[PDB]
Parts: sequence; structure tokens; C-alpha cells
Amino acid sequence: PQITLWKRPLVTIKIGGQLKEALLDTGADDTVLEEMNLPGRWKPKMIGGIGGFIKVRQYDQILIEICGHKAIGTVLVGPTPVNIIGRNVMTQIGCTLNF
Amino acid sequence: PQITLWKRPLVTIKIGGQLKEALLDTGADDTVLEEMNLPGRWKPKMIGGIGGFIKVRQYDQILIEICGHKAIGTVLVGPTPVNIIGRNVMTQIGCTLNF
Ligand SMILES: CC(C)CN(C[C@@H](O)[C@H](Cc1ccccc1)NC(=O)O[C@H]1CO[C@H]2OCC[C@H]21)S(=O)(=O)c1ccc(N)cc1
Repeated sequence: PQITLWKRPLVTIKIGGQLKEALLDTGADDTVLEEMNLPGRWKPKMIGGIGGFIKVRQYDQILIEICGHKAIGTVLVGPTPVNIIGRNVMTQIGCTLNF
Repeated sequence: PQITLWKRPLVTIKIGGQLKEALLDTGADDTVLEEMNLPGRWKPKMIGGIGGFIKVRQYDQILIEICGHKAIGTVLVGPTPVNIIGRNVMTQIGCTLNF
């Protein structure tokens, strides 16, 4: 779909059999989700924002479904205030910016 | 133009007579710029993100020029690691997400 930006660009994702709302974030390099129940192994990692860093668990090769599209890639799980879909996923569903 | 997301959606902006590189950030409600010399009055404000919060100076009715397109609105200045063009400006230049 085409999405204007007068509101936050929220989309419904399905990941690990769970339904969540996440922000389409062109300013995010990778995908970060609030604390969630994901299966498998993971390697620690820290990511920085506008206020500093957070420590997260990096899961590899995780299936995400967004508004009918499917993507596999790295998902970071940690104390983010909001679920964010980063560029690593949006490239796989063909998301573009247009002005 | 149309912008894929395989790399950071960086653009060049003209503000306060200065040229700067900024990241088009659909995940940012407000525009936040690194420390820079801006004229006018302002009000203190704090904004939050990944890792915590930061103190910024809130400038209102500030002119921004991106790819010729002109916008006017609130510009926050403070210790952000990256210049961010938020939804408050992208809406004025007709920016949309498309997938
Ligand atoms: C977390 C969002 C709800 C809000 N953020 C916008 C977001 O795009 C930031 C904007 C951003 C971009 C670069 C550096 C700091 C902040 N990017 C970010 O945190 O991404 C991190 C996760 O993947 C990595 O990608 C880059 C940093 C990592 S934010 O920077 O904190 C922000 C919050 C409020 C306003 N008014 C303006 C900006």
C-alpha cells in the first residue's frame, strides 16, 4: 500500500506465531522488538539510539510477515520503547520512500 | 524522487544558511539536528528514543529546504548522533512509504 506520514506508520506483523504492531522506520538499520518470546539461540549485541545504547538479543534468520508480505532476517529483542521494523526487512518487502 | 532502502535514506538539507546531510526517518515524529548555529528564540524540551532521552532546544517556524521542496516547522537541536528529518517535515514535502 501507499502510506502517508500524518500518523505514525504502524503495521501489523506476525512473528513467532504472535501478532504485534510495529513502526515502519526508515531511520532504523535493523529490526528491534519489545521483549518477546522467540525460540532459538542468539548472540548478545548493543544498539545505539538518540539517547544512548541498549543491550539486545540478536536472533538470526527469523521469519516476519508484514501486511501479507514475508521476510527472513535478523531480529533484535530488547528494551526498546516501541517495536520497530528496520531497513533490513523493508528492503525484502519492496518498501520505498517517495516524494 | 523514489528512494530504495538498501542504504540510509540520506538527503541534503538547507537550513539557517547551512548545508547538512540528514536521514529521512519515518520513525521520528519531530526533526532533530546535531549541534548547529540557529537564530531565534526557543523553549527547552526533552525527547526520548532507544537508549533514553536527550535535552534539545525547540525552534519553531524554522525554514528547511530539501531537494528544493520547502518546509517550515519545528526543529529540535541537541545531542543527537544523526541529523533526522521527522514526519513533521516529510508530510510537508509529500513524502510517502510504498510497498
Ligand atoms: C526509536 C523511534 C521510536 C524514534 N527514533 C527514530 C529512529 O529512526 C532512530 C533514529 C536514529 C538513527 C541513528 C542514530 C540514532 C537515532 N533510529 C534507531 O534508533 O535505530 C536503531 C535500531 O536499528 C539501528 O538503526 C540506527 C540506529 C539503530 S529517535 O531517534 O529516538 C526520535 C525520537 C523522537 C523524535 N521527535 C525524533 C527522533
